[PDB]
Amino acid sequence: MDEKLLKTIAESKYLVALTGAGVSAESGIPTFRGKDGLWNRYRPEELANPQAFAKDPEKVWKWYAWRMEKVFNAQPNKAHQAFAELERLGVLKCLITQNVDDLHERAGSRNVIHLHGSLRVVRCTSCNNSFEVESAPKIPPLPKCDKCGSLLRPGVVWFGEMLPPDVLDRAMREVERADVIIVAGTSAVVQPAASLPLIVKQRGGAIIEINPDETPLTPIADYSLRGKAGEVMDELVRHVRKALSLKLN
Ligand SMILES: Nc1ncnc2c1ncn2[C@@H]1O[C@H](COP(=O)(O)OP(=O)(O)OC[C@H]2O[C@H](O)[C@H](O)[C@@H]2O)[C@@H](O)[C@H]1O
Ligand SMILES: [Zn+2]
Repeated sequence: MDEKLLKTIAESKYLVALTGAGVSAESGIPTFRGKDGLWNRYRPEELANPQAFAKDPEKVWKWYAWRMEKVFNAQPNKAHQAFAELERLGVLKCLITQNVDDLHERAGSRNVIHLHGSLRVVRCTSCNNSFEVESAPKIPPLPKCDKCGSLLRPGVVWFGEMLPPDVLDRAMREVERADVIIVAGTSAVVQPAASLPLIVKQRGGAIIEINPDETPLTPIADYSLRGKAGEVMDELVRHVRKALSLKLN
């Protein structure tokens, strides 16, 4: 939290952010990897891939319905609140997230790109049709599409599946013009999301990493803050807001 970092943020021309599961950990939602990560307790091979869904849609749906309830009942934390505020202040231009929760939105963030989909969305496996839900469905029975008599599935991106072209292209455009990118709460291993911060660096921008652990991105991060996103972002945005308020205008 040195003056150099604060200056980089407060004076940025087009700051964007990329967030991962770590930004929602302080909301009581576990992450995917690490200590008590979901992929350490559960097997992604039976829950997060098209083959697993086709093999046992009931098992996959029961798990996602559980995750949905957990997310819908959770509250945004200080990190989510801080990103929303950084956007309100006119500093953060776009928030790109790998998270399938809607905590960024519930905290007030407006320009959000969901690279991996959302637990709020459910769609048909047959016809190209989707819609959002207010609460989690009960499983069984299997959620069915009332547009062609087929199965509905969680509107999230599974391993091996292609991220929607329009979504990734938009995110790509955002990082192509960003001069600063805050990368918070992500392990930087899952592609193509992990490649986004590299674009910023290759084009001449700065990377500000926020994570209690070091990651594959750490070596090229201009700044790498070892701490929880809630604490770090709250302090960072408060200092940025203060700095901006001091400007003679
Ligand atoms: N309070 C916290 N504040 C900031 N970061 C934290 C916090 N707590 C944990 N982290 C960090 O969050 C990171 C989470 O890494 P992942 O669990 O791999 O989450 P993510 O990078 O978003 O996963 C990417 C993708 O893979 C999953 O299969 C899924 O599709 C997901 O979107 C870890 O590096 C971890 O150290
Ligand atoms: Zn359908």
